[PDB]
Amino acid sequence: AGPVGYSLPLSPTGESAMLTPPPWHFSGEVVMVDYRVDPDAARRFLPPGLEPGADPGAAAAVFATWQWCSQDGAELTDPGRCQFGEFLILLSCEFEGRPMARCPYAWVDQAVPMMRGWVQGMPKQFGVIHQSRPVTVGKAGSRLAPGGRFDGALSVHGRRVVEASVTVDRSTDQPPALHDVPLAHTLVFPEWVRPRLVASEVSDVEFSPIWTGSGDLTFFDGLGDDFGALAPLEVGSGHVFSYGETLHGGRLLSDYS
Amino acid sequence: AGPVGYSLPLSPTGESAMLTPPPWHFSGEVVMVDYRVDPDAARRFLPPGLEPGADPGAAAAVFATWQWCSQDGAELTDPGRCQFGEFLILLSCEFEGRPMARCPYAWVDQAVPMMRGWVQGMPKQFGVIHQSRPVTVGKAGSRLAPGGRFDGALSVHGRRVVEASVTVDRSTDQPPALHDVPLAHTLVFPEWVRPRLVASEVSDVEFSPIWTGSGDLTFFDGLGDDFGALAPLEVGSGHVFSYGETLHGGRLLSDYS
Amino acid sequence: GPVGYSLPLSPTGESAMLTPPPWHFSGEVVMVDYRVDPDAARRFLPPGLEPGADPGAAAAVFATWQWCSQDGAELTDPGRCQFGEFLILLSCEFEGRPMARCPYAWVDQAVPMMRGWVQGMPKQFGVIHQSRPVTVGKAGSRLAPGGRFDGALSVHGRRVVEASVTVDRSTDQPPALHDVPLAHTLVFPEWVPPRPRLVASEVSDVEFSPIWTGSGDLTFFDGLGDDFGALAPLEVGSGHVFSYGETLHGGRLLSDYS
Amino acid sequence: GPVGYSLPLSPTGESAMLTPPPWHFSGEVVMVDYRVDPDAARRFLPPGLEPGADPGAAAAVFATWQWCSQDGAELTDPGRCQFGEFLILLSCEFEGRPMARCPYAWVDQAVPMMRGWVQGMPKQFGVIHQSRPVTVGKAGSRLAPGGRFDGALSVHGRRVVEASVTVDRSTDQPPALHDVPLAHTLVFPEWVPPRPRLVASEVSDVEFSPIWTGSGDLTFFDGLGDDFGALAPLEVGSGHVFSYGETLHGGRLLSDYS
Repeated sequence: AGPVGYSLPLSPTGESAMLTPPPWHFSGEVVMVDYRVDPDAARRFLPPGLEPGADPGAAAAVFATWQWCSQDGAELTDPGRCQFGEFLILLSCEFEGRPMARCPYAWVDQAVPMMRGWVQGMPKQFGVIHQSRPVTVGKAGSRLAPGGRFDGALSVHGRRVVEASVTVDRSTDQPPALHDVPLAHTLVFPEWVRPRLVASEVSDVEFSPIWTGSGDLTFFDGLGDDFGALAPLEVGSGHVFSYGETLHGGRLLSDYS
Repeated sequence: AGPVGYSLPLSPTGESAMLTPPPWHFSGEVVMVDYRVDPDAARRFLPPGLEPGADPGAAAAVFATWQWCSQDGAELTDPGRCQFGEFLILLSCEFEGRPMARCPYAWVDQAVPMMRGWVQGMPKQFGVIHQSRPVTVGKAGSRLAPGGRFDGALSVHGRRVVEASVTVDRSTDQPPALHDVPLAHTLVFPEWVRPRLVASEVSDVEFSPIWTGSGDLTFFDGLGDDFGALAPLEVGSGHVFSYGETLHGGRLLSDYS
Repeated sequence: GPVGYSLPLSPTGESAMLTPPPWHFSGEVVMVDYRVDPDAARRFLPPGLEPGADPGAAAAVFATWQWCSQDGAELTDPGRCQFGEFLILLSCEFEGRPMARCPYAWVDQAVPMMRGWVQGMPKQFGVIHQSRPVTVGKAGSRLAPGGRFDGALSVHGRRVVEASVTVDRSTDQPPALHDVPLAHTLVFPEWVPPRPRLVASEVSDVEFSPIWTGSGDLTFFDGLGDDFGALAPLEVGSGHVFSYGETLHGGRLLSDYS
Repeated sequence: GPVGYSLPLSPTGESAMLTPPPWHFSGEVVMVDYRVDPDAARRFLPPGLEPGADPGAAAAVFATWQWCSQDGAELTDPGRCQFGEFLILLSCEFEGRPMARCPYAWVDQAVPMMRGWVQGMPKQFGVIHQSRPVTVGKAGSRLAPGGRFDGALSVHGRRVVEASVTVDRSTDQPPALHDVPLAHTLVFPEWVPPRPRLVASEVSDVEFSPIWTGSGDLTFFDGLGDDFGALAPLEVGSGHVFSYGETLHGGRLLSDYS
């Protein structure tokens, strides 16, 4: 009885909900830089149940642009509804001996993806996110080929947060490690009037060939010392590739009870 | 142990959270139109526990622009962080004989207010929201005085949803009824791996003198038949005024258990 | 005194909003050919521009671009070098030679908008969305038979145009209206109390990818006035999805009406 | 052929992005007076514009505006008639008479931006935020002693200027640089292979509210180049918060350098 829906707003038929129930399909383009983080700083961002990664200092800065849709594909016919840009930080960790990634910070530039992020425990905030695109004709850009350069930038509240650059020098069939492991999130929502460690369950994960080369990464101040603690000590390889996956729901790792 | 925060993202000191804990202060400018809704349609948007209003057909369309801050006032020094625009629909209802308002739909144009809305059970989505401002010098606008006209508009996904207009003809000290009663929301968040009816508890509610006159309201298609069921049968008086309140937290009306 | 290719002037010239040409462009296009009322089209042609050998041929063109100056500097800041665009093209001729007239265009960045007016190209501001091909996963279409691509323009929070293309084959035949000179009217409003010039944009190094062609669909909406509405499609033809590059060098005078 | 006050031309003239003047403006201003290096300021003055009786006087000006044409039509669509602005003013004189030079301005809507260039006003695009007075509740400042008001400009996702004013009294003395003619350089880039004109914006019905004045604070950031940076404050003076109206009619020629 009364109005219903997968999410707010509730409505008599359920059609009004901002979010659709999973599964959701994603197809995107990524510009990523591997980097070295202070392992002791990283540890502070891992909740109970998540241990330091096998390489505790391994981190990544990830820019992506996405199209997404529900099972029926309906969103694809309206490009404004199905596209968004994203930046995230990944930290290496483990759950019961199994490699995973912790995402301590993420930004996107559309509201549906942001809220859907919180549904999963992924800590998405809003930002302005730009990313180079490969070209195949003309001179105004870079090709996916040796010598090709690609850049990403994130600003929040009108100031810069991260800039990244990659100049690729070869193609491989080796997915970057932090982009090829489960993400372990903390599901929690502010009390108005019981956090859980969850993994996002995915299927049909697909990578294009990976273009790899030099990486560059600059973090800026503004977001606070907690975020700055994760700035790079050293910057590693950059990677440019296409990525797809289907996201089904959450798997409980720990109730803490 | 591990990272903490009022909300995501969690961080070692808690400083990174997107949201600050309540209370939050609001100061805004409102352009509102009273209207008559199909009472039977309205009833479908009321969850168990909420009965039809004493005047079941009374509704309102409300445009507002706001500044807000936490108790320490910190957000006020960065206008980009403390301002947002909003449009909402209000329906008249009652909880145990006491008049309240149900907000079945709301839109805002900033991410913090949107998420904070879901914390309260208020069904905020994202939109583009415009609203006339009174002027006191020159000719390019209307004064808060007899004959003054004020307009509001909401577009979502690049198409119009609502347009409203008010031409004021007198000032009163009578707050519009639907803007002077508690809001009863449904607190619910999508399951990833138990709705509650709550009232938002407010204090220090303050209205300027109310400028009242003719109202006009146009709803457009696009958002679905559920939303369209709430379009006006007849349009009543418009009101232009300033409003302040302090929002403290939620009060449980019903657990349904 | 201060100098610059454009405003703002500054002591070294570095502050100018616009850089001098040439400028390079690399874009992704979703285009639909259509039939326009020939009488309506004629009314948008200024003196010197005559009706096309096919007076009713028109096109609706969505594109996303990267651009840069000769030194390539803008490319390192994606926010500075990218923009989206929608434009209408009408078939015409000047002194016996086929050209295209752009009576309306919209973009979503200020530099391209002003640079348009420098050329006589009538760019206004809008919100412009366009599907992108995907190569992995399920959330999109491949550039392959059956792939669908959509475009939308809204202005002042209202729909103006929606277009869609479902491609069915690849060709090496660039769409006619996208492979002729554009003839613009270079004119600026008089601020201190005329003198329009008909000018063509001079381009080099024009390049097309293979052209994916199929069915086209186009819908115009009301709101922008009866003048724009007069160019609404009577019938909709083929759609095309392709990549495009050119270098834009400056203008050449077609007529100054002297 | 098609006509219009500005592009796009159309059969009836209705499609033009800009309407002819006069245009009315009603705005809310947060302004900070400051001291600029006089040598730096001189380098931004074109021929005919000479240093101010006080060469070092400058101002940083945040404003939010509504505007409309003579018929008032734009007022009914708030999205069409509103914009935000930040500008720098420098003190100067022309033929012995005090004026202001605006070497840099930013706005957040396309119509005002293009209309600026029509006048020779060097408007670019930016993100501009400004505090608003409140009259109820606790989330803001009143226009009263102790009230604080802030402004910020970011361009390409980087800070450019932050300003703040804490007012302590009301006066009937309009800020000097906001109460003189603006002398602009009307010039457009040559597209077909000069001829700048020094022009003043002709205004009438200038009106100020009472002026709330107090302490001023101003911070410039790097990023826009050494040319803009040269106008950074050496010292910051008084701040002012007030409402402003004017009607802008057209341009008058100061010099065409012939």
